[PDB]
Amino acid sequence: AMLSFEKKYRVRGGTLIGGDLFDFWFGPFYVGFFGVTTIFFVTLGTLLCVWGAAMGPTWNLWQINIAPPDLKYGLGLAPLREGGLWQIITLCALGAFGSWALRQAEIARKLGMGMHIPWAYGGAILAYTTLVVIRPFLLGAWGHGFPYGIFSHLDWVSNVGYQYLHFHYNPAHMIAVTFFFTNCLALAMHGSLILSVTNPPKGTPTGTSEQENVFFRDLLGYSIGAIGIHRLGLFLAVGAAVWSAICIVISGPFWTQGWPEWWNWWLNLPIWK
Amino acid sequence: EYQNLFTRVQVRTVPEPGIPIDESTGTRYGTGTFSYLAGKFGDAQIGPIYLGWAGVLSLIFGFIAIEIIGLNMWASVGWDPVEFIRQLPWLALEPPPPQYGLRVPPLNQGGWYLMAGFFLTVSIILWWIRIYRRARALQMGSHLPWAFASAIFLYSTFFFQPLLVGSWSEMVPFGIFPHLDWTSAFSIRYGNLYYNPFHALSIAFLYGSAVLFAMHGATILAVARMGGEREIEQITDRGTAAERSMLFWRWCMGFNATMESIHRWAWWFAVLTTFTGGIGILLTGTVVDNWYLWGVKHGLVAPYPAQNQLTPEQQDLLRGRYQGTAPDSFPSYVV
Amino acid sequence: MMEYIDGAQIALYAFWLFFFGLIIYLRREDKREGYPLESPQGPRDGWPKGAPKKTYVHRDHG
Amino acid sequence: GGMTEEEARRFHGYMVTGTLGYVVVASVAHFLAWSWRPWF
Amino acid sequence: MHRIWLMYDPRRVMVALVGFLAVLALVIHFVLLSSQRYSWIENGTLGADQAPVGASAPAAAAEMSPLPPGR
Amino acid sequence: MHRIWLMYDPRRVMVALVGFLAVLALVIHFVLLSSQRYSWIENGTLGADQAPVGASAPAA
Amino acid sequence: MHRIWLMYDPRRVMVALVGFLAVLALVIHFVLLSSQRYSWIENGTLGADQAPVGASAPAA
Amino acid sequence: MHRIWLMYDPRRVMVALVGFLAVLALVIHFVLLSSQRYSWIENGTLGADQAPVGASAPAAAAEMSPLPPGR
Amino acid sequence: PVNDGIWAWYGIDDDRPMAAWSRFHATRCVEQLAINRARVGAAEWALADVQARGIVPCIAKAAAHLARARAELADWEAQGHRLEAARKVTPGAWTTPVI
Amino acid sequence: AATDTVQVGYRGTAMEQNYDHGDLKTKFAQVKLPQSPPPAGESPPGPLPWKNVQVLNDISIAEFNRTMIAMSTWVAGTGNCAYCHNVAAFQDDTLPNGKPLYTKIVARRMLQMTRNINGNYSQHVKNTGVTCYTCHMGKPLPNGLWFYSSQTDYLRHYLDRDGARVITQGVAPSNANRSSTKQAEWTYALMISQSRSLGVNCTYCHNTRQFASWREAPPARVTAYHGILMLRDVNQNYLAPLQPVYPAVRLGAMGDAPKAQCVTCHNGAYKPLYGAQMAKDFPAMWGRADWNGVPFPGI
Ligand SMILES: CCCCCCCCCCCCCC(=O)OC[C@H](COP(=O)(O)OCC(O)COP(=O)(O)OC[C@@H](COC(=O)CCCCCCCCCCCCC)OC(=O)CCCCCCCCCCCCC)OC(=O)CCCCCCCCCCCCC
Ligand SMILES: CCCCCCCCCCCCCC(=O)OC[C@H](COP(=O)(O)OCC(O)COP(=O)(O)OC[C@@H](COC(=O)CCCCCCCCCCCCC)OC(=O)CCCCCCCCCCCCC)OC(=O)CCCCCCCCCCCCC
Ligand code: BCL
Ligand SMILES: CC[C@H]1c2cc3[nH]c4c(c3C)C(=O)[C@H](C(=O)OC)c4c3nc(cc4[nH]c(cc(n2)[C@@H]1C)c(C(C)=O)c4C)[C@@H](C)[C@@H]3CCC(=O)OC/C=C(\C)CCC[C@H](C)CCC[C@H](C)CCCC(C)C
Ligand SMILES: *[C@H]1O[C@H](CO)[C@@H](O[C@@H]2O[C@@H](C)[C@H](O)[C@@H](O)[C@H]2O)[C@H](O)[C@@H]1O[C@H]1O[C@H](C(=O)O)[C@@H](O[C@H]2O[C@H](CO)[C@@H](O)[C@H](O)[C@H]2NC(C)=O)[C@H](OC(C)=O)[C@H]1OC(C)=O
Ligand SMILES: *[C@H]1O[C@H](CO)[C@@H](O[C@@H]2O[C@@H](C)[C@H](O)[C@@H](O)[C@H]2O)[C@H](O)[C@@H]1O[C@H]1O[C@H](C(=O)O)[C@@H](O[C@H]2O[C@H](CO)[C@@H](O)[C@H](O)[C@H]2NC(C)=O)[C@H](OC(C)=O)[C@H]1OC(C)=O
Ligand SMILES: CC(C)=CCC/C(C)=C/CC/C(C)=C/CC/C(C)=C/CC/C(C)=C/CC/C(C)=C/CC/C(C)=C/CC/C(C)=C/CC1=C(C)C(=O)c2ccccc2C1=O
Ligand SMILES: COC(C)(C)C/C=C/C(C)=C/C=C/C(C=O)=C/C=C/C(C)=C/C=C/C=C(C)/C=C/C=C(\C)CC/C=C(C)/C=C/C=C(\C)C(=O)O
Ligand SMILES: COC(C)(C)C/C=C/C(C)=C/C=C/C(C)=C/C=C/C(C)=C/C=C\C=C(C)\C=C\C=C(C)\C=C\C=C(C)\C=C\CC(C)(C)OC
Ligand SMILES: CCCCCCCCCCCCO[C@@H]1O[C@H](CO)[C@@H](O[C@H]2O[C@H](CO)[C@@H](O)[C@H](O)[C@H]2O)[C@H](O)[C@H]1O
Ligand SMILES: [Fe+3]
Repeated sequence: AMLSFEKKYRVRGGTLIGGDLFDFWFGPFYVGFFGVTTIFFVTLGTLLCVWGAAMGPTWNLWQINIAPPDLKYGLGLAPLREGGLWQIITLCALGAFGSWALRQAEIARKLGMGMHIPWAYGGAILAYTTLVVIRPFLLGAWGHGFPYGIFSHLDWVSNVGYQYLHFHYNPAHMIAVTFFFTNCLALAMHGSLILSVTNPPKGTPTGTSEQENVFFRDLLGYSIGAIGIHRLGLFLAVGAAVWSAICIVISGPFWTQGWPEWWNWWLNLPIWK
Repeated sequence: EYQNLFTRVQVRTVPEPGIPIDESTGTRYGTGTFSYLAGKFGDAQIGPIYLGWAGVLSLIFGFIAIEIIGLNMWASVGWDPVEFIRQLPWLALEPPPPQYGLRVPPLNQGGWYLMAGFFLTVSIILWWIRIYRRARALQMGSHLPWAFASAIFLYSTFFFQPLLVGSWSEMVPFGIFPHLDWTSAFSIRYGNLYYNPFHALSIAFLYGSAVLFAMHGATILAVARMGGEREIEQITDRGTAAERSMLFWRWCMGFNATMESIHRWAWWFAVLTTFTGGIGILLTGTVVDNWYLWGVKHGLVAPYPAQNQLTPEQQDLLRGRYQGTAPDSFPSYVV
Repeated sequence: MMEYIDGAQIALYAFWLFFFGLIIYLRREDKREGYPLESPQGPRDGWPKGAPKKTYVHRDHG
Repeated sequence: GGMTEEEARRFHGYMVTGTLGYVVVASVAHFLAWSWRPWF
Repeated sequence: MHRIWLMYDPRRVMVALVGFLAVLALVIHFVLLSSQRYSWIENGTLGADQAPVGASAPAAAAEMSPLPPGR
Repeated sequence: MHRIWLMYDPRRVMVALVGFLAVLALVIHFVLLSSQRYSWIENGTLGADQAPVGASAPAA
Repeated sequence: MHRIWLMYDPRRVMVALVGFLAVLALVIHFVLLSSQRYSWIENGTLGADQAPVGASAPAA
Repeated sequence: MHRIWLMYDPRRVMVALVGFLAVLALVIHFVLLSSQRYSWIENGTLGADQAPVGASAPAAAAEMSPLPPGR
Repeated sequence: PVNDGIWAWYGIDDDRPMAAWSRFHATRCVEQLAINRARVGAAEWALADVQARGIVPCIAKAAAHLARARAELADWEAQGHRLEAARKVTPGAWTTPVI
Repeated sequence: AATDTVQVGYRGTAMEQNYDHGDLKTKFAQVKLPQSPPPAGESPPGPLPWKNVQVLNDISIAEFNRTMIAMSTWVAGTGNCAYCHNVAAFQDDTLPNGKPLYTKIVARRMLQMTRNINGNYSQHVKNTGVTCYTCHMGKPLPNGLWFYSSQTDYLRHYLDRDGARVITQGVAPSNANRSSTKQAEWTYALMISQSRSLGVNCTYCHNTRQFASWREAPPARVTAYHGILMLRDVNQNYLAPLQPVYPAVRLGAMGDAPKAQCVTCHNGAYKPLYGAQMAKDFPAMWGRADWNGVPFPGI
């Protein structure tokens, strides 16, 4: 089916690879060449996840756990029961996430939009690629990746944190947390302002950009404007993921002690050493 | 291709807004001004603020709360102004000792803490009232004060959960690294907060808030050249920027919001972050005392092979004691 | 006494019932524009059925 | 804004003299500090 | 040399200069105040021969074979 | 050299001066109060011979 | 060689040079102050024979 | 070979060149200063035979390990 | 500085008043003369339009803007004459005139 | 800049130790190069001549002299018999001035302490064991000496305190466990100290998804617990009662004797001296009837 205004927009063009061959829709979904590759990697990766569950101890959704190999295998592919299945699924996930980004570019090109969405999603792909590729590769073993399991990856996060005794003291982590918290605040403010001028109390005219700028101005002391709040939201949300990737890649490859003792440089500034 | 990430041409207007919309009681404080730096990223006007009675009292109550915290931190380094700056992130104003329960503690052993907490709480409530009155004066919906009420709810659970377990000692210390020490020790005391399902939900909405604002920020910038940032007019008088935004997400993931309703998705994801959070805190130590064991009971916990096995005499030998009071003497061991 | 049922489990299902109710509400709101859908088989609503298209009243100025 | 060479020459007279006077004060301060507690 | 003031606004120069000298003076005092030898607020009344000195290079053997402190 | 006040608006200078003097005075008082020797609130009634002195060189 | 002042604005190169020298000077002073050998505020009155030296090879 | 420059503003070439040399010089100095052998601020007065040299081999007792045991 | 931008930090500034020959300042001057003459043309067209529709406070500003555009142009014409004089006395300078 | 890692738990749990490879090699070589080598040992007959020997009653005369050479090099530098003795009269416990030889009477207690460690705490020190070198490392003062300071000092877990547990062993709250979050902060501070004392992280002894679990923890946690019990005996019965023996320059501001902690033996390494086995070579210090099947050569 189509939105009442949609049909006019469904032209050919804007593809990156396939030309007209895959330039069609399936229900609501645009396909394209990277749609085909997406569904390939999604299906293969999903069915291998189901196989991992089948050969594991339970079907309980929360307890399924497909673990990476032991560190002794280094950068080789382990036996599939022993973590090689995790390594294949990781390749499928990279293939799927990459295909999804490039498919979004084909869609943006067909609509004459800017490329912002593909790149903003690249911030998440960067963070994933850091956790499963870049950081494991710098540590010299694929076994440093997180396990694929709804709670077992939380056991990994816990243990990686305490590998540095008190992970809250990681300075890039403090920045990343600040971005996540500031983003959620900014999202609530922006959502509230737009809804408050479009849904004023009954018997009140629809509001205006002037009213939301006046309200925003006496909240923060300055008016950010309509383009400004969207630039800020993009900056905060994507900046959180980028600082997240930094905070985890410095932990291990570049810093090995507890994080609290990193702050020794601040105590030793010569003005007060 | 222009990315619309910063503004190469700003325009000034000599008269200005900042003189509010018709607002009645209270006073507009200061004269509007332009920052060229603010004008690069967003709108350039830095300008007048409204307080009214609730805003004035909120600042008075809040300033006292900030003074009490800072003066106690500064007293804790013996009034040394160098050590005050050098050690600032490790300093705290610390809650009362556990043995008092809910009784009033000595002034230097948590009495200042409860005072600062009281004036901060009153200041936060008066700020909520200030925002509520301002939204109505500008003839707006009440979405913003209810969004702020969700944050206040989570904050209040750092008072109610200590109340429910029966001791002010459990409250959060005022201090940069010290409140992170509390955050870690809370998860330790209650047996790993990852297995608290409302904590898991709160994270799902915190991450989802970043997902939505990244998607929505990027979407509007991607159609901003077609006027897509004029969101109110795209809601009342749908243009091609809205249509393209709907079609992008429809063609990408098979469903779409509207230019209005994406702001409801935004509002609920942010609000549910702190609302589910508060529920998880209130349940901790009152209903569940070990979240990992609650996870085992309800089947959350993935099995691993055993890393050690105890014999029955080790099971008796390796039980400890619960931690007690500190030794209040300096023993001589000489005989 | 109930061994398995506990107050954290009860509260969690109360949230799930609310949350699915919320998703339904949000999906009705998502359908105020562009619906009903055009198709070869005639108009289509999906599910849930969308809320009606909303009219906005502008102000008379001053 | 203007700034003529006579204004610059008048300003230079004050700026040099003030600079040198400050260095003279600082020289006495170092003379006092050294006689109290030499650093070499 | 006076033509340097044709080149720069003297109102900008003097403000930058006074800000530079203030910060430099503060830094040097606080560097000294945190040292042992020039902790002058605690130890300023000591004579120069009594003031602390940072320790030498070791006794030339740089090696240990001690005798106890007297009981 | 009162013409200094023609190149600099004294309205700006006097605010900058008073702000500087206020902060510097407080810093000096708290540095002294924090020291052993000049902790005058606790020890101001001690005589000059009784007041603390920081440690000497070890041979002294 | 003076023709470079037609290629470059003297007013702007002078500011850049003063800034560069200040940074480089402060860096070198603090590098030395943090060392053992040249911690001159604590140990400046030691003779050159008495000043610390970084450890040699054991020659074995 | 001078025709290489026809493509470029010579002022910008010089600013590009000076920036390259400044970075390269500081990198090489900080690498050397972080070494043992060329940590010249502490050990510059050592004679060439006295200066550190990297180990031609490590050594151990057979029961010692630098790393803890584990799979 | 709008024209040299970041390069003003490194002391490239081809706008500053120049009386010796300099091919860089002459290049900047030739570019800015064309832009400012177009800008004067647009300013006096805008005055003619707003005079025709008669709005008094807008006519005032349009005339004030035009005067500023003429003044900013006159500065570049002065720069052009300095460089053109220096061109004639300096070997290896341009053969095409400035201004 | 390469990082060495050791896996200490199951796949994917991130129970791993990380070491900066350069930093670790310098630490390890800094142990190897000074590591003091032992004398060879020999087996005579004959009855013991000693006038004032009260601990080393049970070893041959050659083994006794061999032990004294070891004690000199491990505590005082080699051949420095003057550190403990009036060298004209080794049996003396006093100087010619009559003033007591405090080091000798301490060293006699340190022999009993070492035998008590190697004998009664084999669940901790196993067949590595300790010698004087473990703490002293060639110097009169070991590392990690501590004194009374404040009531809430966590190092008193190694002396006169006992409980550190804070986690509930059940789902619901109970009167069994009323631990404060402040007490969990205190245990956390204590546990950072133990982690630094060994140069390890929390995952060396815990699966941090449940700190209270012994089944999910590596076996090192059980060894670590026996280390706490050992230190309490070492501090309460041997080190702390030496208060009237030391010169006041050794005592703390409360006048208390210096006490030991994990870092005193471990010195930031997962085993003391990276596991160098020396106690086997010195039967005078076994306190044990056989060392790893090698029988004690008693008289
Ligand atoms: C804890 C915090 C959470 C935080 C995260 C929370 C996420 C919340 C957002 C995601 C959920 C909304 C998704 C959505 O609305 O998609 C549009 C789709 C259909 O759109 P339509 O406009 O109403 O109808 C179109 C149709 O009339 C004409 O289309 P066409 O003829 O071209 O094609 C045919 C349709 C046939 O429909 C389907 O095939 C449905 C596919 C599955 C629908 C969702 C099931 C539940 C989630 C997935 C479970 C299976 C997942 C493996 O084809 C399509 O329309 C395909 C386009 C829709 C694709 C949606 C994919 C969503 C994936 C969500 C993944 C969630 C992961 C957790 O809607 C539906 O089918 C009904 C959805 C009803 C709301 C979901 C909540 C229900 C709560 C329970 C209430 C009681 C039972 C209903
Ligand atoms: C647990 C809850 C959440 C997971 C749930 C997963 C399963 C969900 C299944 C239902 C999803 C329906 C999605 C949808 O299209 O919605 C719009 C559609 C009508 O809207 P419309 O605008 O008028 O038309 C739109 C069009 O898409 C509808 O399809 P259409 O009518 O054009 O074409 C045909 C049908 C196929 O139907 C048949 O062939 C039926 C023929 C029966 C005749 C009798 C034969 C004789 C023997 C009968 C024996 C019969 C007895 C043996 O459309 C479809 O193809 C729908 C495909 C949906 C595929 C969903 C796939 C799920 C996605 C994930 C898959 C992988 C992972 C699992 O339907 C409705 O409005 C009715 C309400 C549907 C949602 C509420 C009911 C929810 C049921 C579950 C209740 C329990 C909730 C917890
Ligand atoms: C070892 C540490 C523990 C842990 C312990 C805790 C604890 C304890 C808590 C959280 C909480 C949260 N944690 Mg957790 N958390 C851990 C691991 C994680 C990880 C991760 C990747 O590992 C993530 C992403 C999170 C994420 C989150 C959030 C979803 C949630 C806070 C929501 C929020 O908006 O708070 C930020 C918002 C607020 C605090 C609201 C503040 C609003 C008030 C009104 C603001 C007042 C400002 C005032 C006016 C100015 C004051 C000035 C000063 C006085 C000077 N946790 C592990 C398991 N986490 C909270 C929660 O909800 O738990 C269920 C919580 O209490
Ligand atoms: C939906 C969940 C998210 C959320 C939302 C949210 N927060 C909000 C809001 C919303 C929707 C607001 O509208 C409200 C606000 O005002 O935003 C600008 C607020 C707010 N969120 C805040 C913080 C905050 N939010 C956080 C988090 C969150 N906020 C969540 C992520 C966090 C975190 C992560 O820790 C923090 C720290 C504040 C900035 C603000 C509420 C401000 C407030 O209540 O202030 C009270 C006043 C004081 C503390 C005193 C200040 C003292 C002055 C410095 C003294 C100056 C002198 C004075 C003039 C003297 C008096 C003289 C008189 C005569 C005048
Ligand atoms: C000083 O006293 C405190 C308070 O008793 C001791 O700390 C106790 O032990 C810790 C496990 C715990 O953390 C702390 O809460 C507290 O319970 C501290 O160790 C010092 O102990 C010595 O003094 C004790 C004292 O209470 O005065 C003394 O205790 C015994 O003697 C008193 C009478 O003097 C008697 O009331 C007690 O019942 C008695 N208790 C015991 C267990 O014997 C200690 O004596 C002994 C043998 O423990 C003192 O300890 C030592 C080594 O001198
Ligand atoms: C240090 O003092 C102890 C005191 O116990 C001396 O130990 C003696 O020899 C041991 C083998 C024996 O087990 C022990 O009971 C004791 O007899 C040790 O030899 C050191 O001696 C010097 O200081 C002695 C002291 O006590 O001050 C001193 O002995 C004094 O007392 C005895 C009587 O008990 C008397 O015979 C001495 O004349 C007297 N001398 C003085 C100077 O006060 C030793 O004196 C003598 C002669 O041995 C001291 O040793 C020397 C070489 O002078
Ligand atoms: C695998 C398989 C066998 C498939 C079979 C089907 C076949 C054959 C398909 C072929 C075609 C292809 C390639 C289909 C893709 C199939 C796949 C993989 C689908 C999965 C889709 C997917 C990622 C679903 C997840 C949905 C979730 C949970 C998203 C999280 C974010 C979220 C909660 C969004 C809700 C709010 C919305 C709708 C935001 C978008 C949105 C934003 C952000 C605006 O700013 C905006 C501005 C103005 C107007 C509208 C909008 C708007 O709609
Ligand atoms: C310890 O470790 C670390 C810290 C690292 C070690 C340190 C290392 C380093 C790198 C130190 C560097 C030091 C330095 C480097 O240059 C220091 C340089 C200092 C300098 C140059 C000081 C100059 C001072 C000049 C002054 C005060 C001028 C006063 C002018 C007056 C009073 C005139 C008033 C009248 C006017 C204006 C005219 C009005 C107009 C009139 C009347 C009219 O118009 O009529
Ligand atoms: C002279 O002025 C100076 C220079 C001192 C000013 C400078 C001040 C400075 C430098 C201040 C620095 C402040 C900092 C760094 C603060 C850091 C604060 C942080 C990070 C706080 C984090 C969390 C705190 C929480 C969650 C606290 C919550 C407290 C609550 C909810 C308390 C509630 C208390 C109540 C309701 C009390 C009621 C009173 C009764 C009597 C009922 O008792 C229960
Ligand atoms: C910064 C801390 C204080 C340091 C001490 C500052 C004072 C130092 C000695 C000042 C001695 C007098 O210094 C002298 O003052 C006269 C004005 O009287 C200045 O005179 C200047 O202004 C006058 C007009 O007012 C001009 O005519 C003259 O050509 C010009 O040089 C001189 O340039 C300066 O050399
Ligand atoms: Fe928006």
